[PDB]
Amino acid sequence: VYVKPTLSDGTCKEEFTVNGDPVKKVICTGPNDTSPGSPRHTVPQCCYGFCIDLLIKLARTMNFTYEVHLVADGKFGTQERVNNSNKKEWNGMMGELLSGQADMIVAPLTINNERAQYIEFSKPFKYQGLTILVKKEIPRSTLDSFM
Amino acid sequence: AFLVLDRPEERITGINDPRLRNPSDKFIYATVKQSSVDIYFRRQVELSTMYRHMEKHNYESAAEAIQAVRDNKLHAFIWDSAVLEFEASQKCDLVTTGELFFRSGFGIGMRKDSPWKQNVSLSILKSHENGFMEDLDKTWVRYQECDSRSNAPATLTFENMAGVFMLVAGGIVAGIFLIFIEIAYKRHK
Amino acid sequence: QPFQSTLWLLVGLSVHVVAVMLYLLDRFSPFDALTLSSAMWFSWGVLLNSGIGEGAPRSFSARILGMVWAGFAMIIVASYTANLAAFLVLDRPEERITGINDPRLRNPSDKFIYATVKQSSVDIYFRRQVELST
Amino acid sequence: FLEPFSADVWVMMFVMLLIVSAVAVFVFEYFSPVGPSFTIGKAIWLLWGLVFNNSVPVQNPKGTTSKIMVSVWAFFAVIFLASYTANLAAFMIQEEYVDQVSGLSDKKFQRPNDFSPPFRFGTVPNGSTERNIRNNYAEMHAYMGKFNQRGVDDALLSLKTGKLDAFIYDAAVLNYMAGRDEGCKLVTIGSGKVFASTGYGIAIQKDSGWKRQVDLAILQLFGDGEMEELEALWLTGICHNEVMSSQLDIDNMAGVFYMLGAAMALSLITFISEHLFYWQ
Amino acid sequence: FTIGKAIWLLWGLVFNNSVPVQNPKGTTSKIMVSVWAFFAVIFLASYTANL
Ligand SMILES: CCCCCCCC/C=C\CCCCCCCC(=O)O[C@@H](COC(=O)CCCCCCCCCCCCCCC)COP(=O)([O-])OCC[N+](C)(C)C
Ligand SMILES: CCCCCCCC/C=C\CCCCCCCC(=O)O[C@@H](COC(=O)CCCCCCCCCCCCCCC)COP(=O)([O-])OCC[N+](C)(C)C
Ligand SMILES: CC(=O)[C@H]1CC[C@H]2[C@@H]3CC=C4C[C@@H](OS(=O)(=O)O)CC[C@]4(C)[C@H]3CC[C@]12C
Ligand SMILES: CC(=O)[C@H]1CC[C@H]2[C@@H]3CC=C4C[C@@H](OS(=O)(=O)O)CC[C@]4(C)[C@H]3CC[C@]12C
Repeated sequence: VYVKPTLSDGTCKEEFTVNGDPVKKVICTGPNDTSPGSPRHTVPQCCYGFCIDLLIKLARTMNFTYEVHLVADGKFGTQERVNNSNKKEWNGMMGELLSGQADMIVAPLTINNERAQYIEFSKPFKYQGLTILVKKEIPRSTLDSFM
Repeated sequence: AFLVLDRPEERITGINDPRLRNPSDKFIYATVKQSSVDIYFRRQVELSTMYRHMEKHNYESAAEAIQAVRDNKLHAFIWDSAVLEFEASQKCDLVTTGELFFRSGFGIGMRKDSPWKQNVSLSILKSHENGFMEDLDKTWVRYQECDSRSNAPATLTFENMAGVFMLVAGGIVAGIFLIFIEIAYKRHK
Repeated sequence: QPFQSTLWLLVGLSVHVVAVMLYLLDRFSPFDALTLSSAMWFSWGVLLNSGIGEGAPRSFSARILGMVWAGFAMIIVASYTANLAAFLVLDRPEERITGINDPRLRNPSDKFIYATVKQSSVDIYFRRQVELST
Repeated sequence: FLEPFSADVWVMMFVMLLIVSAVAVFVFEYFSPVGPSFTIGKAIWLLWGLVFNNSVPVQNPKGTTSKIMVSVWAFFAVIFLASYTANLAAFMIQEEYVDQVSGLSDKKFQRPNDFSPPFRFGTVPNGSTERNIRNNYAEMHAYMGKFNQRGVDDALLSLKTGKLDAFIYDAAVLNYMAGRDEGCKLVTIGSGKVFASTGYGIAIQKDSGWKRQVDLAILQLFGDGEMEELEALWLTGICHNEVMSSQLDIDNMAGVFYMLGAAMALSLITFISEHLFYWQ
Repeated sequence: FTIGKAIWLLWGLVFNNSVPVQNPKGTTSKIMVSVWAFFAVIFLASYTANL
């Protein structure tokens, strides 16, 4: 899911793939660039990518429309204590499904036991797992001198 | 022997490595706050030692953590393979190293009622057999245009080889005084 | 071993091409001179690093070949030892290690044989183990 | 042979020849007594010979300060050659290997008739792989009928005999066979290229209340890592963990022969060019 | 060309030929020295390689 700022007129910037096919984009209505707490504003944006391209295909094959909006929290979702309210609730993407603000989650949500107990998942569209990201080691000799 | 054994370690490698098992200050590893990775490490029994290390270093989003590694303030970001393998293909400063674990894929999540539940999963399965996700894999994930790794046999640059060159330049400078001495010695005797 | 049998032929066949060409470049050049016999001693002596051959190319065009041929002859000799060292470094046989956790021979095959003593503690251990049934 | 000694080193040493030779010829030899004329060309041929495994006939200088400069250079030539073979030895010790085939996207599978000698490949029928091939590539499906096998074991050996060079089946089975193959010969293509990616699964009766509990029970094993040990115990491999001494052939050493061939061209060019000089 | 000059000449060859030596004049003697120079190249190559 690539998020990019909308143009001045409010439309989606038109960019073409290398092969010449056009990039499909949808208008997101996520929060500001930094956070919506102090700058309480949800600027519209342009969204495109693998999940959105898959979402557009789902709509055509199931005959429905959509309103894509980013996550207010910016987090995928976990169960949290939060002693201030003394209640277990989900935060973010997982918390927007159950609260009714979202009918669907078209995003990289992994299928968890904790998540699958409350919400249901489709069959995976991307089989994956957990790895490590480390910096490439640029070769460079430690030979100080010929001696 | 020096050049063959000039290797800068081997790599950080996967969770099985003991460096990640114990929390050390020089080695920093982290994930994104409030994700599936946090639940996995929290629910694990033998990884309670690693979770405490992560809890004091976790990042707000995967965009920052990848950028943090590029700034060398981080050395290991434990995240979904599909995202991390994209950075390795797009950025030649980050190499993906490690073996997969917690192999659970990405699904479209809906509520329990979900009148679209049956039809959504079938269209995901159908697109898998139609090659539709293979097309979307190519246009969004499989870009390459960057090598993965090598055996790191560093070539000898000028800075490594400047010792002899500065010696030869000394021989010319020291030869300036010797030509004066050689003429004088013949004149002297 | 470091060179394929045909690579020896090309190395030994280029000595004659350079030697003949050194002869035809020294003479025919507008400019003692390099005779055909002495041009063969130059090309071989450079390759084999022997002092045989008191003659060297005299023309500008011939000496360029002698300078490259000298560089070619060093790379061939350098790449022999560098390949010999590679062969000598990693012609190391592998012996069984890491105990029974070794996966290379966790699956049985007839090339190697495991054995213990009949009716001992080792027999009870393997018989009473779940993963150690194969 | 081009791998050690980045081109900044080689180019810089050439500069050192011309600086050293010009100083020796025009400063250390003219000014010194005892000075069979030692020219700039005779100096270049001498320093160059020293660097490249001193073997050419050379004409040494006569002054004591030119010999010192030359003997200083000979020390540089010793280190230069020493650190060339040493770094060359490191490259040959640390080397890897590459593959040949590309994958299923090649036209060999799609078009086996109007192409190279017939690529023979086939799959065990009455399964899910046959359905995907039948529905997606009808042309390939008919061509695969003659090569259909009766089991995994039959098809695995036919690759070794040269009967087949491509077998199409499940990834979780095929990659397990190549993981336990004796001798480490059957190697997949793409290092795990998987097409029409799907999964396994317990087929439960439709509209059963056990599916919800079975699904979570499966995801329990993922959560607590029971599937990591099950994969290690049951799906282990011998050659899944992983340098060899290969001779140098013309293919590996054609680079050095191209340079010798080009030197022949450069010498011939200077031959006609120097002819044009004196002729004019 | 004596036996002493020959031993000094061949000893220099196997040991990174660097000493002033007196070469023979006969063609066959040159061929043998050039054959021995080949042995000296392999001998030193396989010494540093094994070292
Ligand atoms: C780095 C330091 C400096 C380098 C210096 C380099 C100097 C290099 C200079 C000259 C070298 C000339 C050729 C030497 C190698 C030939 C190998 C060969 O042909 O093998 C063949 C077999 O191979 C074998 O059976 C194994 C190797 C046999 C070696 C033969 C030794 C005698 C070669 C001569 C001794 C000296 C004679 C006088 C030389 C003036 C392969 O080719 P083939 O024959 O087509 O194979 C099929 C056989 N058939 C045709 C019968 C069906
Ligand atoms: C059955 C054999 C068993 C024994 C074989 C033993 C092996 C080979 C042994 C000996 C063979 C020697 C080759 C020449 C033979 C022809 C004779 C001749 O006239 O030569 C001519 C050309 O020859 C040379 O100039 C050769 C000089 C180098 C000799 C080969 C060294 C490489 C050794 C092996 C490296 C490869 C190894 C690769 C793997 C094996 C003489 O030179 P010229 O300039 O014409 O002389 C003019 C006369 N003048 C000086 C008075 C003016
Ligand atoms: C006698 C000769 O004339 C030879 C002998 C050794 C040769 C050199 C070997 C390695 C290299 C590195 C290579 O760097 S590269 O980045 O372009 O790959 C560029 C070419 C260069 C400088 C050769 C130039 C020609 C030589 C000096
Ligand atoms: C003065 C000369 O005659 C030398 C000086 C530098 C030399 C070049 C150095 C590097 C290479 C790369 C190599 O690439 S390869 O993929 O074919 O191996 C092919 C040969 C080539 C072009 C050399 C040709 C000969 C030279 C021009």
